[PDB]
Amino acid sequence: RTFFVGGNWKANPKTVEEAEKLIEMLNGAKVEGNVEVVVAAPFVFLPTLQQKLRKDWKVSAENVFTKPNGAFTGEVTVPMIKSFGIEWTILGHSERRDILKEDDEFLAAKAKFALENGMKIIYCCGEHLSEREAGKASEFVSAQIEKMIPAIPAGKWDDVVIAYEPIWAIGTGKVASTQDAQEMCKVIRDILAAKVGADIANKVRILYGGSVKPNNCNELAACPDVDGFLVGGASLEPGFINIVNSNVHSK
Amino acid sequence: RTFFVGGNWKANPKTVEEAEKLIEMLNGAKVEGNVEVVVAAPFVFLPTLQQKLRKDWKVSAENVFTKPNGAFTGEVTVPMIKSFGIEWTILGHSERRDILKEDDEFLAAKAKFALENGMKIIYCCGEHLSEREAGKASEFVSAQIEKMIPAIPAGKWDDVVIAYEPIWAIGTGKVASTQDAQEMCKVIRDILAAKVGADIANKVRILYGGSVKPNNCNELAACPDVDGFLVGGASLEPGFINIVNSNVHSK
Ligand code: NA
Ligand code: NA
Ligand code: NA
Ligand code: NA
Repeated sequence: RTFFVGGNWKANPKTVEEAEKLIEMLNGAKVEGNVEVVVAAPFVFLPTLQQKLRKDWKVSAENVFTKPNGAFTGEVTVPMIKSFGIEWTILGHSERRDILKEDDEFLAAKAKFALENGMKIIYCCGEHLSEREAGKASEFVSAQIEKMIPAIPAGKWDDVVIAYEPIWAIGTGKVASTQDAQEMCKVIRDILAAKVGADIANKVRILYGGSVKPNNCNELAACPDVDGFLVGGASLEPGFINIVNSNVHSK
Repeated sequence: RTFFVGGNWKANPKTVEEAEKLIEMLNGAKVEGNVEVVVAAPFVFLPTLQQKLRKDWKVSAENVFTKPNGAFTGEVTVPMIKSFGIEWTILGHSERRDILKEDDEFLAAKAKFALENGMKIIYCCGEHLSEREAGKASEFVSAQIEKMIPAIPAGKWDDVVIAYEPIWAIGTGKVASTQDAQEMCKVIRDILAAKVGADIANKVRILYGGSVKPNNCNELAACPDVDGFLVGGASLEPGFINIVNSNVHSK
């Protein structure tokens, strides 16, 4: 499976000038090994990112709606994104599930519509503190993946990437170890194998989407079931390149 | 009060090519009388709208978040919008209150942050079918406006426009008359007068945000307390210009 690194800028930077500076930085980075790099940015910066970003990397939206267009004030749709030539979106990020109240049925509908319309998706999942403390992480995560599975059309698993977020380690006072990341990526892979078969499970990139930095990316990349990263704050910094280049430690 | 017409494209059109065609159409329209025109479009089309739209009109976002930037995947913020030179946003549209579950506290926080950061806002309100049928429209609408009022900083009411949406007449099987529009715009004006004083109430543009078309804009514009429109589907059509030009019938 080709190592995969997505840079999620989240709601940053504040200005188009800063977005442009950051893109110029990314454009000059020397990538080593073999890695698929995707960069996700706020909607209003997507046109400039699409125009200016190095052509060997791909741009991603950070969310889309469930419909092609219509009476959905404030929402951006798959056709709009594709009209710029953008091929990816993130879906189901913990911040949207939590702050913006997106539920599993909404997210399944987005995955279905996105894929049926030629998009590739980075679909996020992961359990909260109480399920982690109860030792019920795999059950929680399995229920999420099981909502996702029926949305994937036949022949589209090549267009699906899954990101595991250890939400239990985000603003909770607990930290995730390298072994935690490996264990949950493997839990997801096994759920896929059981539910949709080994051939799909062996192809789907599963990413670690907890805290990824230059000081922990090499050890994380080396975990056998970690196929890359959905990077948060380091996406905005020169250390993003170290994370991209961690692929040489994954086999 | 200067007549005010906002064109809310909502989640339309599907493609940047269509957005550009529509802007070329708007650019050649002959406006009559005196009217302030604002055009709101999906986030990904805002840069091209800002670059290409006639300079005597202003661009608007259809929503913004409550914060300047941060861990809010999918969200667009006031600084991002302003970095393009965009001066307006819509807030609290019925579609966002309903479909995207935005509550009055979220919306008050957005109004406060937006105005404290130099934005102008079109703040939407309006009652649903049951409150309309119960004859409790003014109570419902007053509660909304009362949540809004504390968010407005001193000296910023010149940067506030309020749009009344008859949600009870949207997908319910009931239609709004011209007298309904007038009555609710007046209810809002009186709430302002009582709560923040006559000088503010006499300055604030209150718009009708129900169904506005070339066949009903002139009669609506003539209502004394209707100061313009937040236009839905006709924003995407040549009839938008008829609606802009209805200002000559308002006194
Ligand atoms: Na395929
Ligand atoms: Na690995
Ligand atoms: Na002022
Ligand atoms: Na009038």
